[PDB]
Amino acid sequence: LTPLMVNGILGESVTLPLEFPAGEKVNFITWLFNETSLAFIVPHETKSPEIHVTNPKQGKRLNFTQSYSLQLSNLKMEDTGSYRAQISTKTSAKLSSYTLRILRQLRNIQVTNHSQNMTCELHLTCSVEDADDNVSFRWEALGNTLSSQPNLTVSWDPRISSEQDYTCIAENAVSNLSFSVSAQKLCE
Amino acid sequence: LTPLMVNGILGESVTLPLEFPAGEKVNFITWLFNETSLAFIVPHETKSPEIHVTNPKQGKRLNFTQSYSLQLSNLKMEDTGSYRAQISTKTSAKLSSYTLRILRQLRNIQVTNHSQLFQNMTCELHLTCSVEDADDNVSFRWEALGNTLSSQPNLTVSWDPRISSEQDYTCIAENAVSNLSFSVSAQKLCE
Ligand SMILES: [Ca+2]
Repeated sequence: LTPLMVNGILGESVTLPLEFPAGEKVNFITWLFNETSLAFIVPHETKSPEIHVTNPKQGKRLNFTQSYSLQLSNLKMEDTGSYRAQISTKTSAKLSSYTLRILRQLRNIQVTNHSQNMTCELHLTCSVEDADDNVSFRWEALGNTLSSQPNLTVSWDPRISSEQDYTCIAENAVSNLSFSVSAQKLCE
Repeated sequence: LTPLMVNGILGESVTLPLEFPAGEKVNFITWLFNETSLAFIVPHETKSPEIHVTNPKQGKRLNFTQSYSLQLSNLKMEDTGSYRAQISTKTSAKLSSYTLRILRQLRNIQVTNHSQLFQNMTCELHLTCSVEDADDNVSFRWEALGNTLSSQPNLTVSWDPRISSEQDYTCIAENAVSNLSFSVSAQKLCE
């Protein structure tokens, strides 16, 4: 039961949906973050629950649902990490694990070229802003993948090359951008 | 940040002491074990504490001093690992880390004789010391007449009744938490 991978957007909010199977009576629930604890929760049927925030900082931007799912708002980079819900029953203490990732939304996708004759050879590079190591590019023509990197170099002959355009697609877990360029324009 | 290495003996107990306040005041304490939480403690300076244990695995085995120091009794191998105390002040949550290693007592020490079969009065002995199960952590040393003659299992001596006196070669095995000692006599081994 390895960690559920969830993606938060920098600046915005996110919920880690604490769930079951259960069956036995929950006595407590603890929300853990990395080495540390975030929140202690004594659930109650009749009453509101007693909630104890054990981690000052994060805690400012921290709330809980009717079901004790973690709600984290105005997400920061230092928010990334392993979150875990420990449902302390009377004979067991099972863990739900999440991996929270925080990424800026991709913006400003751009394409530049670097160079006649009858046969045209283009050197294309796709760039983006607010990238990370976990961005990923690919160049596509007619639904075919010419390249899986920001760099594409291809030959284009107006009179036998079947495609007429090249399209860069840049995406991460929360962004999907694309720019396309015209051989017939990039080759004079 | 350290953490503080602690040696528990299998089947015995061990506490883990806390350090505060040095200034701030604690609203709660959380004792953590590896991936999980063990206990939430809500102290009352003015009264008694509210101790919600969050991991029942540790049965009657888990306990807390008047000082909210964690104490585990009848330790098992499964207790090995990291314990952290999260002391929640208003403005932060500092951790006292511990790493608890569970060692077993040494049982059954043995000396074995790898000498030559027939002894020629000018007697030469190759002995070697053992413990029931060898661990990287076990340390041997031999002693005779107040002199330490080795710092490993093996011992080579020589002995001649005509000039050397009667004495016992004594192995001593030990690890962090315990020790044993067996002692053969030269007169016996050499005949
Ligand atoms: Ca709420």
